[PDB]
Amino acid sequence: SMVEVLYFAKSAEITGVRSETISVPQEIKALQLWKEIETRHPGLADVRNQIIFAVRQEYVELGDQLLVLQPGDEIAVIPPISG
Amino acid sequence: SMVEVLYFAKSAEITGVRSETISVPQEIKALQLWKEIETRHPGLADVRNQIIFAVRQEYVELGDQLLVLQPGDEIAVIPPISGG
Amino acid sequence: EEKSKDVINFTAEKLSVDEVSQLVISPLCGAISLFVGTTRNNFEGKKVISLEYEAYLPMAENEVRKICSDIRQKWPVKHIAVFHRLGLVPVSEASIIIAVSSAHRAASLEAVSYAIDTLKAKVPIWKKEIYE
Amino acid sequence: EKSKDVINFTAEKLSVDEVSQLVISPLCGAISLFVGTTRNNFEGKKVISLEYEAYLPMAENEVRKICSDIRQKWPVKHIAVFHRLGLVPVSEASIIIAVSSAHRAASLEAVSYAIDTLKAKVPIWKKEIYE
Repeated sequence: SMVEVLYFAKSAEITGVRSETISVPQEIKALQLWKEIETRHPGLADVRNQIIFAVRQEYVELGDQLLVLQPGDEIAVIPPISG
Repeated sequence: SMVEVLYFAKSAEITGVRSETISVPQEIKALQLWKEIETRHPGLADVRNQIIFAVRQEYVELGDQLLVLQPGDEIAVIPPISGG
Repeated sequence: EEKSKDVINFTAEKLSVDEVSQLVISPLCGAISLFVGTTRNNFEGKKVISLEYEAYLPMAENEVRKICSDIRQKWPVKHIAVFHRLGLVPVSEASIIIAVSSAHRAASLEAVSYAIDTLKAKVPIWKKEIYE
Repeated sequence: EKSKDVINFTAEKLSVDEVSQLVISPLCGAISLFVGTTRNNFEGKKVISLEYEAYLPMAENEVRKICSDIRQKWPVKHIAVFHRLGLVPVSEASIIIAVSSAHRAASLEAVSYAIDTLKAKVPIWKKEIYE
């Protein structure tokens, strides 16, 4: 599945892009999804403790929760909220 | 002294007047003062249990409190309040 | 150096939330809480067209000044505005608007809450429901 | 008569009067409002503005959750949540929340819950812009 990754706040300063596309298997482990992201941007390693995800606009912890991702789905990288 | 009694809300409906002047000794206890007022409009007997005074704009409970009233002081008859 | 303000007004005029909220804005302040009391169209089963309010002025003024002062003894607020309308307040129009500004939000919410409670408990004001 | 959940994100100047107006109900005697505004100082430095970025339409949806949970806890009627996006200058409003109810305790408690929960659960970020 070709998925959209969105970098909010700190995460975008580090990556240098607000978003990118990645190809991942439909069935993937939340932390696996993480490793794929770090690989494109090893720097994110430094912010790892401070990030959470959002899949199809619902939150999810960076665990071994099993995800099912369809093409075009959004994955938000959400550092700590200050609204 | 001659003091001004102010009647608010229900108490004005009963007495039938917003204010009047009456004469009171210099020293009078608050219950004694209420008794004078009650005497003067006996309808007020009905609410004797749900009223407070303000004397010179400060609350006073109807009991042994000793009042030293000066000419022109205001005695307001305060039914249970309902602001906002 | 911006002076702290306690703005207190009893009035027959219609109250403006925008007016009152502007009286408490402060570049040193991040939070404004407001409370707005409005006439409901019913009471204990009967339909209501208007409330009528009266007050013992200037005592109600003084009593609100005491509320201002007590609020500042506990909470780090900047400005407090208390606007109460007198006489006829028809349905859906405001009888009271209280606003407080402070640097952070708990102070402004808690002080507004203490203000309206204390006003209803202590300030010599009275309402008469006018029915259909 | 129909209970309203009015949620809006906008880059326009927010209006307290317009938002209070949206929560008025003949059935309500109470309206509580919270308004957040840009302070002119942060950690001792002087501040000219605040920049707000959000993740929509997730933010709007996290705000719906907060509404729903509010209506389960407290007999409220209308709820308005307006957040400004972009640059919010000193003394201008970044958020306005308004809640109406029959009596005051519900509106005060709902508003307080809204702002706390919004600051914790809703995907929004701010950068301070200095002098």
